[PDB]
Amino acid sequence: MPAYACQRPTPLTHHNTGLSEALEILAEAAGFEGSEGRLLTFCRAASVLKALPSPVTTLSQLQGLPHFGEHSSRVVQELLEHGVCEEVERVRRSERYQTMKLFTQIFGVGVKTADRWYREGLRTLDDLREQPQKLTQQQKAGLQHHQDLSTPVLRSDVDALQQVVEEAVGQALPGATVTLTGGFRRGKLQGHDVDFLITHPKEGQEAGLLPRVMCRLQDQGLILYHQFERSFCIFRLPQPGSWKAVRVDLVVAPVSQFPFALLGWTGSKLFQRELRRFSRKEKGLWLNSHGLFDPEQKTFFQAASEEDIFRHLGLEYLPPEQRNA
DNA sequence: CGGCATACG
DNA sequence: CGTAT
DNA sequence: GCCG
Ligand SMILES: [Mn+2]
Ligand SMILES: [Mn+2]
Ligand SMILES: [Mn+2]
Ligand SMILES: [Mn+2]
Ligand SMILES: [Mn+2]
Ligand SMILES: [Mn+2]
Ligand SMILES: [Mn+2]
Ligand code: NA
Repeated sequence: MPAYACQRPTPLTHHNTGLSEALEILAEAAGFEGSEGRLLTFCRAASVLKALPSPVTTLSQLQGLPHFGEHSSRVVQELLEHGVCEEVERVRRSERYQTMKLFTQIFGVGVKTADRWYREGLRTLDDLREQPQKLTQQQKAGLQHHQDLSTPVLRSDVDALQQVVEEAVGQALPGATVTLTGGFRRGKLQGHDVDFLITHPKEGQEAGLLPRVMCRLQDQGLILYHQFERSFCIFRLPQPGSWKAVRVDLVVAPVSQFPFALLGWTGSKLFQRELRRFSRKEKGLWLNSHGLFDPEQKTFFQAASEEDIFRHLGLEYLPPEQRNA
């Protein structure tokens, strides 16, 4: 079992769902308390279990697995023996965890804002609605649309959105292309939002594209909210006899950077963090969604494909469906 | 012990 | 500060 | 919280 998640296939569905979900509760709770290191360890331990070929049934099966020490092993031990982990259940039931989860799941509210509101005594969405003068426009939109945005987006919804985005992109710049990324590209059947990557085969023609796309979407009446190369929108998605608000992310990259942007925006989040960590710490190369930089030669790697990037890093290629770390 | 990914709006 | 994978 |  390799130590980095980018060194191992991780499928979307696996054989240790309950164990990984418990560890991810502790990771989330660590994040609400600002402990990014503990969050990462719990996330990595969770992902190791997702990568195993069969269920963990006995504690000895953890011996030698990376990222399982005293704490994560005890969590698993309790789940194996009693079906529940007291720490995990204590977190689940806590007022702090529930409220931080509720607040941070609002579009426009991060851990720092949620925590401040929590310390001020606020607990519910109606508590936030009562004093809208304290809210940003982004948070007002997140709060107004919160119910719709908590409803899973279905792959059937995605095809519809892709069609309307392509229509606007085709008018903004003939020849430009739209690629579905994010969790749906990794094979998820449901998601919290839809992620699209836009480019054009002639380097430089994509310059200025996103404002032109946004203006055309807004003119078709499809944009309930938007704030460049990244656009975090709320779309109006037609529904049977009505519609619902859906979060959509639109990203533009020049074709030279497209493989890096595709790789980054396809995720998972943990997979990309681990991949960038591996790149820097094991290979001495600096990776982001624009490129891969050798700081010794002071040069950027040219990539024509995700396969190129994996090869550059000395990693076996992983299709998106196996990047579900 | 230090590090923990790395961007853009 | 928020957002993204 | 865990690794190197
Ligand atoms: Mn502990
Ligand atoms: Mn016991
Ligand atoms: Mn997404
Ligand atoms: Mn997104
Ligand atoms: Mn850029
Ligand atoms: Mn330390
Ligand atoms: Mn996400
Ligand atoms: Na949020």
